Amino acid sequence: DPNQYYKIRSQAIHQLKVNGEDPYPHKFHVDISLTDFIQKYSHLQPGDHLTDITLKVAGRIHAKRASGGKLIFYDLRGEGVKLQVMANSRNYKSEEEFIHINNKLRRGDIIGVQGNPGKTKKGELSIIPYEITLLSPCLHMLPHLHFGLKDKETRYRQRYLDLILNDFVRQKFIIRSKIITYIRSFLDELGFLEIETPMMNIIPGGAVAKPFITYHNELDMNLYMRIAPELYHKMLVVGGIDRVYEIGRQFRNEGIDLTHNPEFTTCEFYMAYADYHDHMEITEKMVSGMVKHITGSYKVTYHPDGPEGQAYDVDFTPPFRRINMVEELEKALGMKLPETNLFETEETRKILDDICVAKAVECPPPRTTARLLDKLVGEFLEVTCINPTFICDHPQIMSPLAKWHRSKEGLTERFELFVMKKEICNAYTELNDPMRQRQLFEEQAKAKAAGDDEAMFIDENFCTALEYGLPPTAGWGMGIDRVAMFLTDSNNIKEVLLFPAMKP
Amino acid sequence: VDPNQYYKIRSQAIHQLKVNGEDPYPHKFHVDISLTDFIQKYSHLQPGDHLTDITLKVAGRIHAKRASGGKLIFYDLRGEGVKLQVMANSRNYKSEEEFIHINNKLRRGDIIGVQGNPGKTKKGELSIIPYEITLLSPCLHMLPHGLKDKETRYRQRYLDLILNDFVRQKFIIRSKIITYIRSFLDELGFLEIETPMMNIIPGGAVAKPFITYHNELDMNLYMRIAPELYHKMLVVGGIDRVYEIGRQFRNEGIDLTHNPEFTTCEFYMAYADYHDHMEITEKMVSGMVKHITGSYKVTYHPDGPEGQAYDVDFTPPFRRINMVEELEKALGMKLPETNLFETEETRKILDDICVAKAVECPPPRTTARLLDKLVGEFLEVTCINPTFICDHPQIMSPLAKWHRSKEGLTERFELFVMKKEICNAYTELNDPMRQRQLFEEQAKAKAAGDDEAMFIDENFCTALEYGLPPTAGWGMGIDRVAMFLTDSNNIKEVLLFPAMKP
Ligand SMILES: NCCCC[C@H](N)C(=O)NS(=O)(=O)OC[C@H]1O[C@@H](n2cnc3c(N)ncnc32)[C@H](O)[C@@H]1O
Ligand SMILES: NCCCC[C@H](N)C(=O)NS(=O)(=O)OC[C@H]1O[C@@H](n2cnc3c(N)ncnc32)[C@H](O)[C@@H]1O
Repeated sequence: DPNQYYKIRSQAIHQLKVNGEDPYPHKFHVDISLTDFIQKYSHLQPGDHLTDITLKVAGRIHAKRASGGKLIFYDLRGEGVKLQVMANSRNYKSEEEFIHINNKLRRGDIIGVQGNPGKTKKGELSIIPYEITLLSPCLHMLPHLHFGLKDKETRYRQRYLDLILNDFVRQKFIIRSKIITYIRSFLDELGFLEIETPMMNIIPGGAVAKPFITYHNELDMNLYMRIAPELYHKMLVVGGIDRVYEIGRQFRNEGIDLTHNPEFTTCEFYMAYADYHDHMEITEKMVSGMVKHITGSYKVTYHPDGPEGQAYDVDFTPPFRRINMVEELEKALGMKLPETNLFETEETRKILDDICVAKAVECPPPRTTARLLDKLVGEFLEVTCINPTFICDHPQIMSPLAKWHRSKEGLTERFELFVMKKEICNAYTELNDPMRQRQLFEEQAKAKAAGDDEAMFIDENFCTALEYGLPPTAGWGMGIDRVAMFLTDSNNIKEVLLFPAMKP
Repeated sequence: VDPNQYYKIRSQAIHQLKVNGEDPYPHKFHVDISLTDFIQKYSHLQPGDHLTDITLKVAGRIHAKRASGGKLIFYDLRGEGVKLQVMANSRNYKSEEEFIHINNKLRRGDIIGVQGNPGKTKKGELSIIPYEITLLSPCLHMLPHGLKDKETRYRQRYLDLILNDFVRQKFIIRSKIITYIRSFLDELGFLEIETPMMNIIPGGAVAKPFITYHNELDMNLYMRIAPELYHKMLVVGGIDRVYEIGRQFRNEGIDLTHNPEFTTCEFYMAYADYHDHMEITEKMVSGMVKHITGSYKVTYHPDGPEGQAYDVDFTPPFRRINMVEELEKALGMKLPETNLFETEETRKILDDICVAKAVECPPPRTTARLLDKLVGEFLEVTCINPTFICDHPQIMSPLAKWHRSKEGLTERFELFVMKKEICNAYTELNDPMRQRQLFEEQAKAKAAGDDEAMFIDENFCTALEYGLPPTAGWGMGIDRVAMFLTDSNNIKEVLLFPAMKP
């Protein structure tokens, strides 16, 4: 049936073209939006019909229900709003044209309506047409009215169908766009300069991740899509721009799940003369201010198991709870780990390997200390973070760009913010010692030769830039898509991306 | 001393500080007041003043170090695009012994923190008289004594930003351009959106794409050449006004107006045509210039600082010209009628004209590419003032709607400012059957050698079959705007890290 509808209607539209009835006209002058139309005329009473007033509106027909031969009702929708078109024969331009236009219209068509405001006897605000014009015909059958567009696959591969039929979808992407606008306002007020840095790199850096590779024909050159803008931003602080930020796309050649898309949006900012303690206060102020400004409360209802699951109230009232990674993991495991100045030994790596096997937490090769630690932290600590929680003082061996902790040997001045069991922020006091930064780069290169696809390349250009003097600096990064996730009560990142990445 | 030996000497000294526990890279320095706020708060003092009442802490980079006998040193402290003098006096320092110790280790380029009192030299220089100077980050290299070489400026942009304050102003202007556009469109009800930068099939422009591969999904992907197709699908979805400031990627050569990655603004407006967008462009571009510059006039130096200067007036209305007629005027010849611009005889006529007028066109010598070369040689070079070039032939606009009076042409315009293309906009083609036919012609051109021809996007065609309302779209090169608002003839001047040959 849907296949035959498409052929029949495609035939009808083609006949209109050759009949000189252009079904795709160039311009239709809209006098008033549907939203402004309702707020301007909702006050009317049943039976009213303002003959004095004539406006032109436009939208998509969601339903067409005829009653007699001289009267048809059209469900006109647009802007997330609805308006009824009460097409009467005696009010139309002519009786012959009234029969002609109604024979041509179908559900799904884009039409323009010129007429008078009115209200039906049943109490529906309506537009009484003098002339209806077909603007763009719909050649397909749209999902039936009883049950419409629930399958996840079609909603994500035809997002325009999702937006036409489900008005909860358009509200999520308004929220997501309100989140980003809030960030810019927050940082612009603080004197940060919004900058743009290359997304194609001779050598990628700024995170531990597998990159996408590409090739430039003219330069006969292999390039990588950026995994993070971190290194370029620190070069800007060397250049004397003490506060920079950038909201931009990152690309990571990794697997898709409920919180990972191969391309995603982050905000990174860098502030001269601040440390990671300063960024804990800024993070609290920004996240809490943003949740309250978007939702309307400092509390967010969160459904980990879908609508028919448990509901958890997440409180974003500062200050957020802080836990030290290694110290709290000793508590969660119920055993003492080697002291932090021993984390580079092989005896320590096999201790953490044994713990992973004993507690069944699982780790694909290479089974590095840093990777085993990350798996243990995810299993025992990150799952307990429902409320916004800072996990602090990461070991140096998992933080190649973070400055060493000023009191705790083996650790760094780093924190991550976790909300509703997922990582939201990553920030630390920046390592500005160029000699120590080279040593950590050369260790990353050995890890890569030892199997880690995510280990960092040696970036000698960046090390040279640090030799010109980077002031004491603290940086910060946040996954915007994950923020939109917990602010729209979405457990699937595909819900907050307009066109998520999909298998063919 | 040699720069290489300077680097070795200073690296050794710094390393000696590290192993002796002297911490040349301290973790945190509490700054009490910014240099800018220090100057406005204390510019009012009089020559000779020295306030014992006030003790603040500032920080910055040493740009100069001139001794005045041994008990007095002057430091030129810079930061935030501003300057402040540090009058290091021996009798005012923490101790005479520490005064000699800190000044002997400090060099030009170092990041330092200064705790002291505000003051003013007898000559009238606002100064801070330090009680204690702290080294925050040493500079291990010799900085240029200026820095005018273009290759070094573009490969070490941090050196450019430290030494040249006209560079820092250009990038402040660029961010003011982007912030202005967002304010302009947000006020008009546009929703800022994000659309995929990795595509199964690239589209929305005529360009050669970058190719990549996703391992887990075992899939070849392309970096986007434009977001146009995704935006129109959102208009089908009922979001009547969308826009996006984002990066585009084009596998082509670098020149004075082309970078392989660049930033554009694209917006799409339901129920508007390209006539509506010409007025929006006038309002936005003129308003943007005046809010940034302060007037509607911008000085333009096509031949560098030592060349002629032209005052470019951005007061609306902008001049409008029709592409084909003005190209016929420049050529001194009549072209075939516009309804013949897709025939092979017309391509052969344009081919002959290109050789006769010595305008080169690398293969394939298609009508669209020969026309593009002719427009670049004869029309686009004469556009100094903001100029609309309108009504492009359909064969150069596979996504633009046909012109309602002139068959063979489209409802399209481009904005040219100071010899550069700035905007591209047209009434969107929303006939799905006609859009498919033009996709099939582009596909044959690709099989005929054009790597820049468009792929057939059946997903987009399917979306057009659900009904795209009459719509007009618009695209602006952000980097190209920053070029003519900073009087830059080289796009590398308005990119923080431009693409360079290795
Ligand atoms: N200078 C301090 C660190 C600054 C940020 C640092 N350069 C960085 O890249 N940190 S990150 O953990 O690798 O990414 C930052 C956030 O992006 C989010 N994100 C990360 N990977 C993905 C993926 N694959 N998909 C979607 N969202 C993601 C996530 O919430 C991170 O907290
Ligand atoms: N729907 C109407 C058309 C919308 C815009 C369309 N998607 C498009 O891509 N137009 S474009 O001509 O191909 O690019 C838009 C602008 O980007 C600028 N630009 C284009 N290519 C480059 C390159 N290589 N480098 C730097 N800047 C560039 C240039 O000013 C263009 O006017």
